[PDB]
Amino acid sequence: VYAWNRKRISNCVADYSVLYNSASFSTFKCYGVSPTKLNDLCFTNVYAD
Amino acid sequence: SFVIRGDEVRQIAPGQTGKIADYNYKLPDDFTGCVIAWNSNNLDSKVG
Repeated sequence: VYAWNRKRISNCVADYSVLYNSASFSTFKCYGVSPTKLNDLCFTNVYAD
Repeated sequence: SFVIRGDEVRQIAPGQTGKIADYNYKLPDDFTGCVIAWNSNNLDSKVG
């Protein structure tokens, strides 16, 4: 928990529909951006803890 | 009236996104009403 990993991801393409169609996730609340309008955007850097 | 999974009770609300909320039952943002739900595992569940 305290030693949380941080993976910097760059130069890739992600569809994010894998996060939708998978029902194993019991917690999925996105805060600053709508996750459905994600594949039509592009961002500088993305970090995955 | 319908019977859904306990994980899908989440989705019956305005502005919600999910499988049931998008493909089975969608509720408008300007909803003027109410929703009531209760567990029925003793009734709608066969032994198999």
